[PDB]
Amino acid sequence: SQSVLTQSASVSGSLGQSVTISCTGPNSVCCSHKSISWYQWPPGRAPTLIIYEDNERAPGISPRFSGYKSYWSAYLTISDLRPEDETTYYCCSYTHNSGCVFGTGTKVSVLG
Amino acid sequence: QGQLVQSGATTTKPGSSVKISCKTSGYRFNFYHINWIRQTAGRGPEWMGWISPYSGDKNLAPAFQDRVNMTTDTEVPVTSFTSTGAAYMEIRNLTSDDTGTYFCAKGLLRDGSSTWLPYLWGQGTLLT
Amino acid sequence: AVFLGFLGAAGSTMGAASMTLTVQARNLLTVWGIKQLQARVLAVERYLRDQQLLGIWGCSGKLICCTNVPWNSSWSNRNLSEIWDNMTWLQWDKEISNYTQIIYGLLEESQNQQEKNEQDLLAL
Amino acid sequence: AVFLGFLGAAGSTMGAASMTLTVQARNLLTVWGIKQLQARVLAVERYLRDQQLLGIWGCSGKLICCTNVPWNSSWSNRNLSEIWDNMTWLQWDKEISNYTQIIYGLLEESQNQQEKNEQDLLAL
Amino acid sequence: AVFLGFLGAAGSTMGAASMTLTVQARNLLTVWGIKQLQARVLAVERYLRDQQLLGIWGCSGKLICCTNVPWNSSWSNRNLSEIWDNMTWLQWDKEISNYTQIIYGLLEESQNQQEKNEQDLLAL
Ligand SMILES: *[C@@H]1O[C@H](CO)[C@@H](O[C@@H]2O[C@H](CO)[C@@H](O[C@@H]3O[C@H](CO[C@H]4O[C@H](CO)[C@@H](O)[C@H](O[C@H]5O[C@H](CO)[C@@H](O)[C@H](O)[C@@H]5O)[C@@H]4O)[C@@H](O)[C@H](O[C@H]4O[C@H](CO)[C@@H](O)[C@H](O)[C@@H]4O)[C@@H]3O)[C@H](O)[C@H]2NC(C)=O)[C@H](O)[C@H]1NC(C)=O
Ligand SMILES: *[C@@H]1O[C@H](CO)[C@@H](O)[C@H](O)[C@H]1NC(C)=O
Ligand SMILES: *[C@@H]1O[C@H](CO)[C@@H](O)[C@H](O)[C@H]1NC(C)=O
Ligand SMILES: *[C@@H]1O[C@H](CO)[C@@H](O)[C@H](O)[C@H]1NC(C)=O
Ligand SMILES: *[C@@H]1O[C@H](CO)[C@@H](O)[C@H](O)[C@H]1NC(C)=O
Ligand SMILES: *[C@@H]1O[C@H](CO)[C@@H](O)[C@H](O)[C@H]1NC(C)=O
Ligand SMILES: *[C@@H]1O[C@H](CO)[C@@H](O)[C@H](O)[C@H]1NC(C)=O
Repeated sequence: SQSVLTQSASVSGSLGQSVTISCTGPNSVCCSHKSISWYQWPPGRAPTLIIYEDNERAPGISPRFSGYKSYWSAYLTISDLRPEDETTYYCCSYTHNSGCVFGTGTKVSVLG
Repeated sequence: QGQLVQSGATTTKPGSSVKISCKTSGYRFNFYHINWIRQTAGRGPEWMGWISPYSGDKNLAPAFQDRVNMTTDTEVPVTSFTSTGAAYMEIRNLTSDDTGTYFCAKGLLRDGSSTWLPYLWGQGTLLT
Repeated sequence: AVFLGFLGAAGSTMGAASMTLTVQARNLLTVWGIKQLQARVLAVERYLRDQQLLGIWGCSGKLICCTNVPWNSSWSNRNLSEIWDNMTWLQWDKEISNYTQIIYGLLEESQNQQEKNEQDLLAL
Repeated sequence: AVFLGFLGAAGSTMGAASMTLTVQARNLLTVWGIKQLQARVLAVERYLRDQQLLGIWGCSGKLICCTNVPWNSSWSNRNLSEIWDNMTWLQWDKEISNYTQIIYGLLEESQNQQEKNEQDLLAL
Repeated sequence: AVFLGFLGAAGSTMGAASMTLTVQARNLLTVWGIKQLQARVLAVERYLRDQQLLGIWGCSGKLICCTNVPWNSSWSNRNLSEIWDNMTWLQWDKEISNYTQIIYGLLEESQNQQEKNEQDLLAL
């Protein structure tokens, strides 16, 4: 591992509640001069774009997922935890002519 | 809004090279970039690079610039807004560190600030 | 800008094609003369229909014209970015073909219920 | 409202008919083809005359259009309530038939003596 | 004023002729019927061209219409007084005949780069 964009290690939640995943790094990949994307990523399978450009959801994404980016860190909130949410979430910083600088990852458990 | 089927799970040995296919359908293949992403057993996800099936333009991370052979065909138009394209992926100096699952990713939009963003992904291919 | 010409941005994004409108606005207007005079009359007829529609909408004189009719999600539940920076106008015309008559009536009375509101405004 | 249709309020009060204007605004625009092509051309000619008149009046684009020409009592010394809530537009056209050309000229220069006043306004 | 009539101020100064515009704006719109129906169609065609040009300029509805395109001295380095109080419109048409197409394009995008500026204004 060598991801200069760290996340929130891991976190837990319960059904009906809301979580929050952090994503920050140095001034070289974050934040007010970069767009943050969020990917739900089951273990080594088919990922899914959730939010692009800090707080813009992908087509058909549930209104539960929300994004916020302060001047030093970006957050992904998962309002109203539904059972099909146990997976790993990765963030990525980018501009209009760059690549995805992915994050470390954050496993989110919904056991309740 | 279409599929991006890939090749099988081919496992060779270090020093060699591997070719991975990415066959598209259900969308105008020229209208969106083709990103290449991998998740290896040793790190996490790592963005490799994208290529424009329209501009023929390549942009790839410096960690994979001198290893990756990245090409595309030309779309066989099905309808006014459907076609069938193909993107190809090869690597040079191969090791056991590069063992992981690989997928192609069609871009998100055709303009703006998130034009190339890996939106529509493939299925995954297991390397060495 | 690049002078793409007539229908130059036909395969471009709707946001790119919307910048080049006056190009398609310019190029919009013996027994065989009877067939030529026929096409000459139909040309002004199909052109005045678009102007009559634009006239009873308050858009008379506009290439880009804003209104008060809010966008019903039943017509298209697509986001703004996935329309102007993704689809082409040829694609958008197929997705809204059905509801294209519903909107034309909403524009007609949103204009009559605007000049009626302006008539009461200037009545004092 | 009740969709009375084309000329629906022809026998209604002028105030009631004035609410349903875009309905009459929509429906306003081989040897026998020569007689059909004739009616097709006259249709755009009689329509553009109303638009040319509306254009040189400042009403270009309006179904209801207010002006500066004040109402001369010589045209009709009737009260406002005994017009919009009593007579029909067919009745009003007979009472103003004579003076209908006098007003069309008053509107023409009240517009030229308005865009001339606006030209001096934007000259500084 | 003196009702000079149609083309009355054709030999007058451009400032004098500019006051009498609605006069020239009014009077602007079997085998021999084929030659008469031909002239009838061409009449609306040559008239709608001036209106289509005026429409994509923002002047739709104006006899006198001001713009944002500044006067290039290459077109005519004449002073304002030696134009409106000296030359006739027939003289001015010969001096600007060449550059008359250059200005028609400057008006076209000065309008598209105005309704585009107004679209961003009403976006908040
Ligand atoms: C036909 O259809 C195709 C496919 O849909 C259209 O191609 C797409 O156009 C859009 C916008 O026109 C492109 O998005 C832009 O992407 C650039 C990234 O380019 C930069 O980086 C590249 C790699 O580093 C590089 O190629 C570029 O350098 C130049 O040189 C190449 C040489 O091949 C040349 O081909 C390029 O055109 C460049 O000129 C460049 O350095 C990105 O920079 C853009 O963002 C800017 O602009 C947007 C507004 O557009 C703005 O919001 C941003 O903030 C930023 O200012 C923009 O995202 C897309 O990559 C193209 N390709 C796809 C989608 O596959 C094509 O335009 C259509 N043409 C017509 C006529 O319809
Ligand atoms: C959308 O249109 C439907 C009819 O197709 C109508 O019943 C509904 O009220 C509309 N909704 C909005 C928010 O305008
Ligand atoms: C328009 O109506 C037809 C009716 O058969 C339907 O099949 C089609 O899906 C409709 N279009 C849209 C965009 O819903
Ligand atoms: C009314 O019209 C007559 C001509 O018919 C005119 O002489 C008179 O001045 C007008 N009065 C008003 C108040 O406009
Ligand atoms: C119009 O003029 C005629 C001329 O004979 C006259 O009889 C008629 O009364 C006039 N109309 C009105 C409304 O005065
Ligand atoms: C005048 O027009 C010429 C082209 O004929 C152009 O090069 C020049 O920039 C223009 N000058 C001004 C001040 O608009
Ligand atoms: C217009 O162009 C012709 C080209 O021969 C030139 O002779 C004439 O002087 C030009 N007109 C003006 C007003 O410069």
